[PDB]
Formats: sequence, structure tokens, C-alpha cells
Amino acid sequence: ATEIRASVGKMIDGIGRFYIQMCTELKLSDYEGRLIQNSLTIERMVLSAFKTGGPIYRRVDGKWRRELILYDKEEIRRIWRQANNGDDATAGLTHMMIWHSNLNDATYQRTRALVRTGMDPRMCSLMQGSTLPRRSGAAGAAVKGVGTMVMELIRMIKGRRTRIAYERMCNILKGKFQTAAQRTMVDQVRESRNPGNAEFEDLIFLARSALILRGSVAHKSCLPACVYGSAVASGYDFEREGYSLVGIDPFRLLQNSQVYSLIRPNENPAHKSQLVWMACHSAAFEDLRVSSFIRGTKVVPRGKLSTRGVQIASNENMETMESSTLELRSRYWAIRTRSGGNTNQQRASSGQISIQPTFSVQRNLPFDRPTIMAAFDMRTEIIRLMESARPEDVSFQGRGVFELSDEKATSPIVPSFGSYFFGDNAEEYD
Amino acid sequence: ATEIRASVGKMIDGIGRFYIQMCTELKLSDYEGRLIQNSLTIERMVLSAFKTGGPIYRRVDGKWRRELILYDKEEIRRIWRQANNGDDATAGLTHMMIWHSNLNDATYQRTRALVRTGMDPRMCSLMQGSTLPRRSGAAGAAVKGVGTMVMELIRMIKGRRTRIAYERMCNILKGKFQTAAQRTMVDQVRESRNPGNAEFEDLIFLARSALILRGSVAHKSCLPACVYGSAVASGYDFEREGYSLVGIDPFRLLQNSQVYSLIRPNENPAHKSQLVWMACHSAAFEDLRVSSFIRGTKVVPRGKLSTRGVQIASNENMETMESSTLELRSRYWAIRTRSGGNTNQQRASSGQISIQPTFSVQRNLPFDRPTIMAAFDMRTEIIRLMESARPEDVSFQGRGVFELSDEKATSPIVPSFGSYFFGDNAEEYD
Amino acid sequence: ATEIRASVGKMIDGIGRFYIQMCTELKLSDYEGRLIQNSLTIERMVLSAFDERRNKYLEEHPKDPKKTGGPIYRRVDGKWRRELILYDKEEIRRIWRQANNGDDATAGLTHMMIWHSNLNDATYQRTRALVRTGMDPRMCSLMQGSTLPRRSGAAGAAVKGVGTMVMELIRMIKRRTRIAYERMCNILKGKFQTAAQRTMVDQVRESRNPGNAEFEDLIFLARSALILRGSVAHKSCLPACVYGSAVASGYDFEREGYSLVGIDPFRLLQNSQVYSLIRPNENPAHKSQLVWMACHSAAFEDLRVSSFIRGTKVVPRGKLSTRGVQIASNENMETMESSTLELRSRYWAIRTRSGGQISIQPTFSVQRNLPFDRPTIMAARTEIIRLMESARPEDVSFQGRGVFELSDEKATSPIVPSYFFGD
Ligand SMILES: Cc1onc(-c2cccnc2Cl)c1C(=O)N1CCN(c2ccc([N+](=O)[O-])cc2Cl)CC1
Ligand SMILES: Cc1onc(-c2cccnc2Cl)c1C(=O)N1CCN(c2ccc([N+](=O)[O-])cc2Cl)CC1
Ligand SMILES: Cc1onc(-c2cccnc2Cl)c1C(=O)N1CCN(c2ccc([N+](=O)[O-])cc2Cl)CC1
Repeated sequence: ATEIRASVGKMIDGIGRFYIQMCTELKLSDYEGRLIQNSLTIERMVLSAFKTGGPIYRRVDGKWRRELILYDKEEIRRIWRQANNGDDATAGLTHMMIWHSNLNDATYQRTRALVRTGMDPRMCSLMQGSTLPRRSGAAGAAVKGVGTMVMELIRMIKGRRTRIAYERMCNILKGKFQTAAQRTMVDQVRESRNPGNAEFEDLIFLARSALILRGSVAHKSCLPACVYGSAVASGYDFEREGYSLVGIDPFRLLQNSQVYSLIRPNENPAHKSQLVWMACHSAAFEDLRVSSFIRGTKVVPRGKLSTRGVQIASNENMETMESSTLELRSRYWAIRTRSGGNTNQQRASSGQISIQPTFSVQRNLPFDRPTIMAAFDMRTEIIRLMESARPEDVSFQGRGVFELSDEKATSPIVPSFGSYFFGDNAEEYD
Repeated sequence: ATEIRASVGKMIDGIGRFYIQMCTELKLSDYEGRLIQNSLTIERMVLSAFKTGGPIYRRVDGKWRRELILYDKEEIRRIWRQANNGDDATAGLTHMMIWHSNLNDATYQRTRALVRTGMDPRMCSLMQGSTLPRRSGAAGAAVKGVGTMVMELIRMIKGRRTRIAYERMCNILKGKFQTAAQRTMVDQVRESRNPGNAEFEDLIFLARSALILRGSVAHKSCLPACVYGSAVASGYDFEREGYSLVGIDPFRLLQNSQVYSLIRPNENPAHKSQLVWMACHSAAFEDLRVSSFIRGTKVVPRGKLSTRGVQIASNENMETMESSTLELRSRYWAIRTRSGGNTNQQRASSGQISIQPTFSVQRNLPFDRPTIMAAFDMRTEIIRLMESARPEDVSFQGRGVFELSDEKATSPIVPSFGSYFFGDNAEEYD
Repeated sequence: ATEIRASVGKMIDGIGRFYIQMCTELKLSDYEGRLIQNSLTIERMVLSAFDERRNKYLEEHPKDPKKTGGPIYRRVDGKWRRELILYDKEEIRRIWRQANNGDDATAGLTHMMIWHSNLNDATYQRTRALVRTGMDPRMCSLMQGSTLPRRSGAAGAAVKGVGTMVMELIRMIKRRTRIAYERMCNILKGKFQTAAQRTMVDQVRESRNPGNAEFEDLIFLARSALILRGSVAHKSCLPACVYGSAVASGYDFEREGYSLVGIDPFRLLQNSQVYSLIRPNENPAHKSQLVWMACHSAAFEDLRVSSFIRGTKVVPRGKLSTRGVQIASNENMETMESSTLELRSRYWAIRTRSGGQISIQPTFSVQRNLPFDRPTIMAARTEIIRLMESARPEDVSFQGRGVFELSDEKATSPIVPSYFFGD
């Protein structure tokens, strides 16, 4: 707890000090250093370094300008290592990768990659950290969704360190499944010699089941490097105060930060804001209802967002680019979870699924058809188990949201009530 | 294109000139000639002729009066042929039949005819042109729904020109199915010698499948004969301008026309208007949402309509009949389609059917149960195919509605969102 | 002109640059530097150093005369710490001039005084001052700039309300320097929009040895200004930390220009984050309202139009769950928390110095009011009473003019939509 916050606090302090340093080298104004487009470029540089470069955006003569500078990968590596007091500090590096992953999960649908892997494009909610490199951190492995892990394994399926790297991924995936039957099936894929089609068939099954019998996937609020550096510069001490990725800390920091974004002509600044907000709290596949309740303003589906990606291609001309303040604050806050929700328990039920007519009145007589009709080796155990599940089943009982003043999480607020961020395109209306 | 509009333009000009002629014979005032009840009677006469007669409604001494005149079927036939410059002009005749069919599809449910044919009364959406005579036009065959065609075939099943007339109907029905499996099944019904129960069983199957794997059925805006004649009389040239049944033309004409209807005491003139509007654009079984969006005012289900049929039986007394203006104009317009929508393609999917919890918050965890659970000879190919379909699947991508000023259909408007016109009676609430 | 806009941007550059220097001297954190409480102390320091009267006096009557102070605040060992810091006045004066390029630039000092005056009008209704002078405590709404000095510069004089001038005059009447009396009368007359009020204001101006009749005039002349309102300038003057922070981040007010009545101050607060210390039983939202109102001279406005511009409700004073911004020496620092001040707005509006078809002929027999623009048609001591009785609380002003989007930099498309100290 205290020990966790200590190290997390150190790596964020590292990223902070690096950014500030990196910002001075480029002779950037404070405002300019707080432009999200600049942060990502600087973030890109240090990851690429471990020549390199990219677009830097300045405010020259009343108009936005785009230079693109280059640095020695040795020069960058030296700046990173030294900002993290001697050490190579891989931890801060993989933290920036996860922030990039989170934003990629919010910005882009990845059906094109799904169809080549033989996977249902509707499995997107299982795809957390798919753009994240194979053999990422321990932190990376935690953040990767069930679908991400299935997709990595099929690519393998399609130099006997291959054997262990295959076994390493099966165990990662097994750790994520919350039922014994799903876990056992992963053993059968892992135990297999010369992996082929049966294994493919099985992994596609397991992916599908993870939509109802959800896996344990970690979520980490990871902010652009400018937010961290800005704080360090303003006099916040991440090592003395400690820090959390899953507590109030990131919400609290975003409440005291001001980030900017370059915005295109037809784009809506409010919509750009939602995208980066979603990315910041790793909520691309979180129910839109709960996101909305937390943020305070409506969190609208991807297809209704009047916005393109955060990054700006070298194609388009800067002469029409303007700068908006990204709204990243929130009405409430909530603890980020590793849980997938209830996948069994079985204990009791408690509820009502039909009515008994009391009054002679013309009307239909409602009943939960799926549930009533439902009740009439390891594969069937799963089928039988996910068939028992209802969309109405409640997870995270007792758990709620908190006021920004309730930093001890003493008094939770349980909310009362579309849901899919990616369920709103030209092919389907979900 | 130009050639199509040329002939369509001619037959509408024919119907026009006939009506004007027919109106003078009966010494009818222009207003009286634009009474929908009078148009249908005149329409009835020329169809019956190919003695005859029916009720004609006049404005005498401040009250509505009902005479019923008679004509020689030779006299009528002469008036029709000569209004269409020499030719027998069957094309204009079958056009009036389709207008009658459209209005019958909007006015009356036909479950009584469905139960005798051994068909599910819920198949009404497949029943376009069921009141239309067997061996109608080529135009008639196009307008007939899948259920209409199945019902005709069972009646056959229940003089070896019978053999071809059976084969002719199987090929009509086959043309309508958009999948190969459905088409193949029709071959098996057609190839059969001595048609009996297996064929019945099969046709009931095919009808059912056509609710999800919809067939290609044509739709034609066909207006009462008074609307056409009124235009010709006012100086519109249908041959010079050409005409379309599926383009902007009928919408444009309705925007420049004023039709009247006799309305009963308790009836709502707004509701009478919707019925004739639906009939005019062949939209009895079109989604109520899209109808509403096009019309501009709400298109209400049949069971919520405070109106009886357009026609007035010789029973009821005229002394309480009054005359209302039928509102048949529209906010937008749309192209009438021959398509049934997507019945396969299969190519990709793109969407989201579940959520991954990000925040520890008490709530249910939504998922598309039908779709997720779904994925666990020619008959089974169809079952397997319609089981893959979801109510959420989007058809007519890119296609939208148009402003009445956008006659070239250059800039479409894609709308964002009950649905069943006949899903609102004392037995069921759909 | 751009020049008018560039000289205003020059002084904000000065204030900004001065505040930055001051913070480095006080070894303050950036966060600590953006605490409204420190900003005030620092602001209070400069004005004290240039308070020649107090300095001339101290040169005669011995304290530590060369120094000046106030409480600075820091966060130490997880808790806020108040400390009385004493600073050498000459060094403050040097840093001011240096941050204003050798110039003593008293317009920069006056700006900060108007900010404090705006803050004072937001916090306290000043009934005791009013009754002592012999005027109605209800005249509350004409008291803008009353907490300012008598000689306060051109900007300061422009900001002062009608009742402020009246109070100054009555103080003098009840009390070589006939020039000060006559000058203040001109400054009073210039505020009056009607010619009838302007005439009576000259009768008082042109008088030797003013007494009863002159005192009685001003009191009625003030009473009239409640209905027949005066031309009182409203300027958006922000805490020095706001300006300091912007300069520090790289905003160039001289180059970019700046106004106190345009969109500028609204834009700045949109890109600012100001903190306040907050007592245990205080609503941070209500403190924020208070400072927001003080920022935009909004104290005596209609609450409705203030709410409409703001976005959230602008609750009246006696229903506001917060006390003053400053913290007294007797207050317990161990209970102090610091919070963000939400000072952003939904729309913006120009800040005024000010205080076709005329009728309708009915066509349809329908129950309704048959409206007519009362002023235009009808405008064709006793005259004052007549004018006051003629006017109605439902008659509209600033016709056509509305509010603008934050995105609408120019005055393109306006949007056409109560007592803060109400009993
Ligand atoms: C004024 C003012 O002056 N010094 C401070 C100040 C500075 C440092 C520590 N504590 C304080 Cl109080 C201050 C202030 O009120 N702050 C600054 C830091 N804030 C913050 C709180 C939590 C998180 N987090 O969890 O990431 C991030 C941030 Cl930046 C809270 C708001
Ligand atoms: C006045 C006025 O005088 N002559 C005309 C006039 C007459 C003939 C042709 N063009 C024109 Cl402009 C006119 C006019 O404005 N009309 C009349 C015909 N209209 C119409 C347009 C389309 C369709 N259609 O597609 O079936 C039907 C109809 Cl009736 C449009 C409105
Ligand atoms: C990113 C980013 O990088 N450089 C700038 C930048 C910096 C300086 C000038 N212009 C710009 Cl655009 C920038 C940005 O978008 N800003 C900073 C300044 N802002 C601002 C706008 C108006 C007023 N005012 O009227 O007082 C005050 C302020 Cl501080 C608007 C938001």
C-alpha cells in the first residue's frame, strides 16, 4: 500500500522530470508544453529511442506552425535515464505505452486486424491493449484484454524460445479467466504439442465466452506526459505524496491540470475532450451509462463523435488549426478495477421474472422469456454456465462512486439507471 | 431511363385524360371530381368494364347526396381506349389496380384469408398485393409480396395450363428471393410432380424465412385517378416531362395536388389522411419510424387510427357526411425500392456486443444475449443463415431522404433513431 | 485603436512580471503563487510601498517604518502555514519599476486597487458608512468604488458609482481646495445621463459655502440615480497571480493586446487556475461565485443576467455559504484546506459605461396586451420626480445587445435572454 504508492510515485516523478527537461531543450513555452500533440511526440521519441523525432507545434506570429526535429537516440536515452536518477527505469516507459494503448483503444476500431486473425469484429470490448507490443511489461500483461491475448496466440499458431513464449502467454490468459472451466481449457491449449487448428478453434471459443463470463483485466489511469511534468514543475511532489493509478490520484491531478489540443475546422472541442477523457481512465469499453454518471456530462458513442484522431498527419495544413482547452475533469470519481464482475458465485438469485394478474384488465402479461426458457465436457460446462447468465445480473455490489472531497473513499454513491461506445456504425446499431 | 419515363409518362397521361373525360360525362364540379370516393368509383367502373356502376357523390342543396349511375361496359371501354390514343392500354389499367391494392394493404388486415391458406396471420408484412388478382400484370407480379405468392401457390395446391401457371408462379417467387438456398427450395417445389403436402410444408417455411431473409419486392407510388386527371387539366404535360413511380415525381405531384374525402362523424381527418398517404407510397408494411421521418408528422399504428375505410357503404346515411381535405404532402422524399435489404453479404461485421467494466461500481453488465449465444440440407442452410441475422443489422447504407428541392437526389439525409403498422390490436401488442 | 489595446496590455505585462519576481523572492511554489490569499498580500505590499502619505507620516512618527508586510501562505508537512513576512519597501518599489521598465507606472497600481474594490463590493454591504454620512443604507447599489481613495486616478474615478461621489461630496460639505470640490462635481455630473439631473448637479457645483440645501440636493440626486441611473464604468480586473501566471506560461499581453471590457478577461480566466483557502464549513462553489462576481464588477448586477452569463445559479449574498477571502490572524490554520476557484463562464458580455416600428395596430380580435415602446413615444427637481414616476421596472434597456459565445472572438451574433444584497 504505502510501498506501492512509493514506487508508483517515483516513476511518475521520473516521467515528470524528463518532460520538463525535454521541454526546455525544445525552447517550448509552458502553454506549448501542455499541447497534447506535443506530449505524444515527445512520448514517441523516448519510446522509439529505446535518430528519432516527429512534429512539434509552436505558436509563431499568430499562427500554428509545425517543425519536425530530430535527436540522437543516445541523446534521448541519456536524458531519460538521468531524469530517473541513474536507473534505466523501464517502468515509466511501459506506463507511457499503456497511455498510448488507452488512447488507441478509444480512437480506433480494429476489425481489420480481427478478421485476419479469424476473430469476430464484435469482440472489440475484449481488445484492451491490442496495439501494445507482444512481450510488453508485467504492467502491460495486466492491461491486456482477453481478446488481445487470444489474437497474440493465433498469430503464434499461424528457436524453441517459441515454446516458452507460447506457454508464457497461455498462463497470462489463464490468470485472467475467473472460472475453472475456462482455465482448464487454456491448459489444454498450453499442454498441446505442435499447436494447430484445434487450439485456434478453442481460443475463438474462449474469446466468445469472455463476453459473458468476463475475464479479470486491469485498468490504469495513465495520463499524457505533459500532465505529470506540469505538476512537478508547479511544485507537486509525487514521491512525498505517493501516487495511485487506480485510486483518486489521477482524478485529482486531472482536476488540477490544463491540457490543450489542436482542433480541426469541423471538429467539436467537447467531443475531442471526451475521447482523451476516456483514454485517460481506460474506459473505451466501459458502459457509457457509468462513464456519463462519473464524468457528469453525457459520454456519447464513437459514431456520434464529431471528431477525428488526436494526432495530426503531415498531410493537412496548419493554417486552419486552432487550439482548444481539453475538458478532462469529472463530477465524481471511482476506483479502477481488475475485476470482470460476477462470473459464477451461484449463491441464490432473488428477483421476479413474471407477473400474476390481480385485476381483470386488458393487457399483455410480461415475462422474462430468455431466463424462463433457459433452464430447458469442459466446452459444455461453459455453454451451460454462460447460458445461465442474464444481462440483468448485478456486479460490484455495495461499490459506488465518490465525491472529489471523499479521498478516503468512505461514503460511496450507488447510481440508479446506450451502453456500447463502438455499437454505433453504418453496419450495425447496438 | 429517358425511355422508361417516356412510357410511364404516357400511361399517366392516359389515365389523366380518361378521368377528365369521365368527369364531364357525369356533369361533376372540379371539387367533386377531386373527391377520393368519386375517383375510386370511376376507377372501379373501367376495371369492371374490362353494365357497370357505383356510388357518385354530389353537393346538392348544401348537403351530400349519393346517386348511383350505370354505364355500358362497351361505352366505358370506348372512353378508355380513345383516351389512350387507339391502344387498349392495359398498362394504365393495371396501374389503377396497384393503387387499389396499396389502399387495401393499408386499410384491411387479411388474417381470415391467411388462416384458410394455413398461414400464420402474423405474416401480414409479406402480403403486398394479396387482393391483386392472380395473373395480374408484369407490374402486378413485381408488386406482389412473398406471402402473396406463397398464398397463391397453396390455393393451386388445394387443363394442363395449370402446370405452366404453377411453374410461372414459382419463377416469379424465385426471382424475389435474394439467397441461393431460398431459390433452390423454390426449384424443388417447381420440379415436383403432383404437388401436395411436402410443397405446402416448404412454402410455409419459405414464407417464414422471408420475414428475416426478406425478398425483393417492388414498390410503386400509385395515386388515385383524380390526382392525375387534375394535373393534366391544370396544364401539366406528363409526356413532355416524363414520370417516375419510384422517383421524386409522385411526391412532387402530391405536393401540387388537393384531394378530398368524405369523413364520418367520429372519424379524425388527420387519420384518414395518413391512411391514403400510406396507400399512395405503398408503405403499409414500411417501418413506422421511417414513414414518420419522411412525412414529417407521426405515422400512427392502425389500431390507434380513429378512422374506418375510405369507401362508404350504401348502408349509412349521407345526412351526416362532411368533406375534409386529405393531407398527402411530405416533409422529405425518398426513392421507392425493389430491395429487401441485406440478406447475406457476410463480409466482416464491425460493432460491439458486450462491455468490459472499468470502474468498481454496482451495476448490471450488459451483453447481446441472442448474438453471443447464437454461434453455438437446404432447410438447415436457411435456418443457419437467418439465425445469423440480428434486428440491428443495417440495410441501405449511404442511402437517405431528400429535400423536395433536391430533385436530382444529390444530397441525401441519413436519419438517426414502434415500427409495425399492424402490431397493435386487441390480441397482441407489437 | 490597437494602441489603446496595446497600452492596456503593457500594464498587465507589468503587473504579471512584477508578481513573478515577487514569488521568486518569497521562494513560493507555482501552486502557492496561485493561491488567491498570497496574491492579495503581494498586491497589498506594493500599494503600501507606494502609499506616500503613510510613508511621509512614518518618516516623522516612529513598527519598522522601512518595511511592509502581510501574511504569506505555504504548505509544510502536509498542512498550511500562515506567516507574517516583512519586506523592505524600497526593494518592493525597485522591483515594481524594474518590472515596468524603469517607470513608476501608477496605472498598474490603480488596476490592482480596482480589483480590491471589486472584491470589497462582492463581500460586504456597507450600511454603516452610508448611515454615518446621512444617506439611505438601501443606496447600496450606487456604492461601487467607495472603498477607493478620493484621488484614485482616471481609471479609479471612472469606476466610482454615483453614491460614492455623493458620499465623498457630503463628507466634504459637512467638513485652494475648492478645485477638488469642483473637480469631483464634474466627475459626478459626467456620470449623469439626463440633462435635468445634470443641471441640479451644476447648481451644487456653483455655490459658495455648501450646507443644508446642497446636502439635501445630493441626497435626492442620489435617490434619483436608483431609477434615473448613472454612467458608471465596469472593468474586469483580476488578481495579480492570474496575470503573473499567464506571462510566466508565455502569454504576451503587449504583443497580443488586452482589454478590460472585451472578451480578453473572459478568455484569460478560461486558461487560468486560481486556488483559494477554504474554511471547514464553506462551500467551494459559493467562494468561487464570490470571486467570479468580484472579477467582472458584477456585485450590483441583476442576479439573473449574472447567472445566464455564468451558467450556474448566482445565489444572493445571504444564501451564500462562505465568508471573506482573506483569513484573519485568529483563525486556525490546521483546519485550512485549499481548493480550485471555478471562475469560468458559459457566455461573455461587453462591460458598459452606460446605465422603426414603435406601436402595434390590432388586426385580430384576440385577448392580449397591445404593446407600445413607452420611452420613445412618451419622450416628447419636479421634472426629476416626473421622470422617476414615468419609468417602470418592466421597461427594457440595452435593446438588441446580447451575450456572446466563448468562441465568438468578435461581436458577431448576440444572444438575447435579482438583488445580490436583497433583504
Ligand atoms: C494552491 C496550492 O498550493 N500548494 C498546493 C499543493 C501542492 C502540493 C500538494 N498539495 C497541495 Cl495542497 C496547492 C493546491 O491546492 N493544489 C496543488 C496540488 N493538488 C493535487 C492534489 C492531488 C493530486 N494527485 O492526487 O495527483 C495532484 C495534485 Cl496537482 C491539489 C491542489
Ligand atoms: C405556377 C405554375 O405554372 N406552370 C407550372 C408548371 C406546369 C407544368 C410544369 N412545370 C411547371 Cl413549373 C407551375 C408550377 O409551378 N407547378 C406546376 C407543376 N408542378 C409539378 C411538378 C412536378 C410534378 N411531378 O413530378 O409529378 C407534378 C407537378 Cl403538378 C410544379 C408546380
Ligand atoms: C497551447 C497553446 O500554446 N500557445 C498558446 C498561446 C500562447 C499565447 C497566446 N496565444 C496562444 Cl494560442 C496556446 C493556447 O492555446 N492558449 C494559451 C493562451 N490563451 C489565452 C487566450 C486569450 C487570453 N486573453 O485574452 O487574455 C489569454 C490567454 Cl492565456 C489561449 C489558450
